[PDB]
Amino acid sequence: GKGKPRGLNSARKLRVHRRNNRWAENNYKKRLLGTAFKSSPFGGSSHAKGIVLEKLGIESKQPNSAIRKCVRVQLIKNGKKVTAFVPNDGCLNFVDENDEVLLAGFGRKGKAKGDIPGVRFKVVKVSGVSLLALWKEKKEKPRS
Amino acid sequence: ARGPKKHLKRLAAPHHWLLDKLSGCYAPRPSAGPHKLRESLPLIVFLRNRLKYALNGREVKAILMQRHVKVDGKVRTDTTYPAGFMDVITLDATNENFRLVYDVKGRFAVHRITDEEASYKLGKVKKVQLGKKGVPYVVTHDGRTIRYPDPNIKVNDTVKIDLASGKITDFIKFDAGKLVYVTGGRNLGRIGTIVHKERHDGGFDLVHIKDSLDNTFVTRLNNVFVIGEQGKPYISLPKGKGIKLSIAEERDRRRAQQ
Amino acid sequence: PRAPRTYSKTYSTPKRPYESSRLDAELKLAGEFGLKNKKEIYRISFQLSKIRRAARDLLTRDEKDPKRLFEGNALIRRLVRVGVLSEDKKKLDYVLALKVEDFLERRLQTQVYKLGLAKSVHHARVLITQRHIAVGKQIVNIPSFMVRLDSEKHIDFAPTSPFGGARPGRVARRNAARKAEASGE
Amino acid sequence: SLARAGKVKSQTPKVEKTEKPKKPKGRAYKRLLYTRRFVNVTLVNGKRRMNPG
Amino acid sequence: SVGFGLVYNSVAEAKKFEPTYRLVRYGLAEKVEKASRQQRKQKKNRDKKIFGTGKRLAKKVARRNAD
RNA sequence: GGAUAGUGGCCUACCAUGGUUUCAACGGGUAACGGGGAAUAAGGGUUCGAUUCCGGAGAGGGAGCCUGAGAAACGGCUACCACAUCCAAGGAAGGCAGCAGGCGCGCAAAUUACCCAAUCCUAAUUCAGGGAGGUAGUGACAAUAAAUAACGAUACAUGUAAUUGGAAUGAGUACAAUGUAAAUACCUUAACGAGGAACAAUUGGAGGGCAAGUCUGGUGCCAGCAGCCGCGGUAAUUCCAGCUCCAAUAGCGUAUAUUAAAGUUGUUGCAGUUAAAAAGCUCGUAGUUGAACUUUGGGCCCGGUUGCAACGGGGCCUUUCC
Ligand SMILES: [K+]
Ligand SMILES: [K+]
Ligand SMILES: [Mg+2]
Ligand SMILES: [Mg+2]
Ligand SMILES: [Mg+2]
Ligand SMILES: [Mg+2]
Ligand SMILES: [Mg+2]
Ligand SMILES: [Mg+2]
Ligand SMILES: [Mg+2]
Ligand SMILES: [Mg+2]
Ligand SMILES: [Mg+2]
Ligand SMILES: [Mg+2]
Ligand SMILES: [Mg+2]
Ligand SMILES: [Mg+2]
Ligand SMILES: [Mg+2]
Ligand SMILES: [Mg+2]
Ligand SMILES: [Mg+2]
Ligand SMILES: [Mg+2]
Ligand SMILES: [Mg+2]
Ligand SMILES: [Mg+2]
Ligand SMILES: [Mg+2]
Ligand SMILES: [Mg+2]
Repeated sequence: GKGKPRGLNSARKLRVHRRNNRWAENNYKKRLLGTAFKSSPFGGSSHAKGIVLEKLGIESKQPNSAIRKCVRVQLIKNGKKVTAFVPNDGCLNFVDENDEVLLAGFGRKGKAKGDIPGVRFKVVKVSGVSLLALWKEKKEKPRS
Repeated sequence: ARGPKKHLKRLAAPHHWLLDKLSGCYAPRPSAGPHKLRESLPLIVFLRNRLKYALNGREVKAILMQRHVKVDGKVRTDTTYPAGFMDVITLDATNENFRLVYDVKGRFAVHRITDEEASYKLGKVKKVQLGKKGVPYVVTHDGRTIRYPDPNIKVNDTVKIDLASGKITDFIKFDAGKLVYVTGGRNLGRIGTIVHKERHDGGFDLVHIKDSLDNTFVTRLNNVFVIGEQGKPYISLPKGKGIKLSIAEERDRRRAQQ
Repeated sequence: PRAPRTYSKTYSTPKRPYESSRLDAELKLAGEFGLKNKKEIYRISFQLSKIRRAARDLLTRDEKDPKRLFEGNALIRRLVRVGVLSEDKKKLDYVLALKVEDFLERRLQTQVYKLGLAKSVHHARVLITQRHIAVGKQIVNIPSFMVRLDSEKHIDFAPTSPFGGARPGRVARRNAARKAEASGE
Repeated sequence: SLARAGKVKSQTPKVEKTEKPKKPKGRAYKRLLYTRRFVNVTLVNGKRRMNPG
Repeated sequence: SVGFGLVYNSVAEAKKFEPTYRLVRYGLAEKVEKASRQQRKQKKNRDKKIFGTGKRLAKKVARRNAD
């Protein structure tokens, strides 16, 4: 045989074995345990708002250089602190301490992107206006 | 939930009514009455959707409240009155009568009839029982109770009802070889002759029916309505006589008009 | 609430976004038939795929099956009525072998060109859009119209739309009004 | 090490755009592409090129 | 243009059977000017509070808040 | 026996010691209301289903109850709990998970608009009522169709450019009419309403995956880009820009989840010597699985479907019966 039961009345063992072995898949285990709700600072949500507490210069991983200008952000939803990249040439001058920022994921579902170590989030908005619209001269950051 | 429902949402109405989907949120809920909710045709539907006399429910009520419409010989000014199978709907204005019979597709077809046979209607004997004071009576499919029935009348028979006095004039017996209408199931609207009756004590009785074209189908005893003998129906049959043409021959019939 | 309203997509995007041969073929079709974007080609391909799937599901049944016969002859009937399919090849295995240009030819924008009503396919598209073409007694401004092979003989200019009608136009009226003075009086 | 966050974009010479005729958006642009690619406006450069040099 | 038409056998039946909005359109018996729906509902809700007729309570109102 | 509308440990009295469970009871979790269905799908599947229909349940949490045919009702009452409102301090009054609307929460969701004209419902009822429902407002949720140009003449090599002309028209605007319950809008139209038609299409990209630059300036492992591999260290096809080109296009990008890809959950259909994985070994209950053998084969018929042949079916004997 092939190491699994073939009998016409072995459906119970077949389905229980599949149930037991589905726990070795990352996504099935995460979904069935609800890790994203307990863990995962974004409590299973695509975006989250937070308050910038400090600007950070994070040294890029090898073989690169050029520290990446992230921000430490405390989420309003749960109080958790995360590090969020501020993507563009500049655009850290648009982000200030105690500013409210919308954060999104980095496109990798965790597992920090690129040469930035330990940064799984990126800044999309600051003070309610788009970071891209601020990098472009379309909009201006509200006074605070 | 806490009591009887009074509304009927659209898409929950019987499909036979051929009601427009995007007309409103509701369909006319058949009031309590002789036949059933699912097996009936509300007078509003018969007057606005099948005959197009009234344009809306308001005009349906205007028709009914001036005593034009008459169901089984009685005025029946109720807009959602549950007229059902083999009921006679006579309009004195536009003087004409209809018999509510099923077309081949299972919808309540508009079946124009003359007064000489609109005088009566047929009723399937739902039960035969002894009433109070030892008086026998017959309960028919339309909820009619008729006292002192012929002692040879049994359940699943048919009785011709005078519809002026509401008495038994004639009665047909459920037996092999008698003409039957099918009043439910997949074969609803089909007309044929009884071939055999399978008993199934405790279960549901089955009956085998052979239409004129020799098509043989089996259906439950609940939805077979005796309407006479072979070639001699006690009622005027609709345009199709319950033949159940397949879709291919239906397309051929349609394209024979070119 | 009221019954839900059914709606469907009429197109399907390609699986590979940047296939060079597919892109070139799509631009060729767009140029040949005066199409606005790749979505029209996507829509035609979606309809063609639906037709082919139906034909395959019919062919997988034994011949002289009632459903196969009914739905097959219905499919050939519709396709020959629109003009896509050939009268000779009504066997549904030549439905399996249809192509996108067969549907692109039966467009009203294509037919307005093929009948000489316009000087280019894009001119034809413009003429349809600007309410200049009627099919019967009906102005049609939809370039994707799928002429039913009975309207081919009847495609002509509108009674309105002063190219086949009788009106003087609008910019012509303004030009004449200014030329009344431009002539000196 | 912050405070260098604009070492390039800020000190990039601010060349303005160039006013040119608008492009024929839509079916007309599909026309432009068809004429620019399939009616042999010479860009062959061996087999097929799409940019000059 | 395509529309729908009715020809009543007499103007009496036309008045009896036609909807009032169509009659007002045509020029027959005109629109009855009732208050706006909100005001009418508020009025009936106000009237729901007073139990009998309002005059007998208006007497008490005047007596009390007149000293 | 009581109680119930009625069956029933539903409850009571006496009695018996039963009832469920590895074929998973019982317990725990569910960011679980169930289903019709939805997304994706060669086949098999995976995931979703608060939500237009059906069923259930609830009306801040519980409990109790009146009326009534029907409620353990909450736009009914009573109590406690938690909130919370007026007050002249004596008292009194509450329940938006109906429709709007507000606060809060958040990534995340609209008008305190009009009307019973349609759909239907209720009532003593053709007439009244109905935030049920419909109408419009907001609305790039999603879906359908498809403007942003078309055609001539000059000059050169079908194309070319700020060389020009006659046409075409809707985007709007608006008499009217229609549409409407009254409107709005669509449909239809008086007149007006194109010339860089400025009435000017964007969003992402141009090393590979992956369609599109060995072009120019800038910066110089900085700034930044880059899903991944990578690009940047003074000649950057990758950053910041200009030009040009590409892709989709009234849409396009980003994040998250999910599906296919995934034969990376494998029943179909995986792998286990060395890549992760054969239990140190044997016994053994449940489970799964388990050698062969009992009417076969002649014949005579009738008879349906395809075009005498084939294929199906029914019946008689043959030690048999249906
Ligand atoms: K480094
Ligand atoms: K590097
Ligand atoms: Mg129930
Ligand atoms: Mg008992
Ligand atoms: Mg569920
Ligand atoms: Mg829940
Ligand atoms: Mg649900
Ligand atoms: Mg929930
Ligand atoms: Mg429900
Ligand atoms: Mg309740
Ligand atoms: Mg609440
Ligand atoms: Mg309660
Ligand atoms: Mg309430
Ligand atoms: Mg309630
Ligand atoms: Mg524009
Ligand atoms: Mg560049
Ligand atoms: Mg390439
Ligand atoms: Mg493997
Ligand atoms: Mg190993
Ligand atoms: Mg071993
Ligand atoms: Mg064992
Ligand atoms: Mg065996």
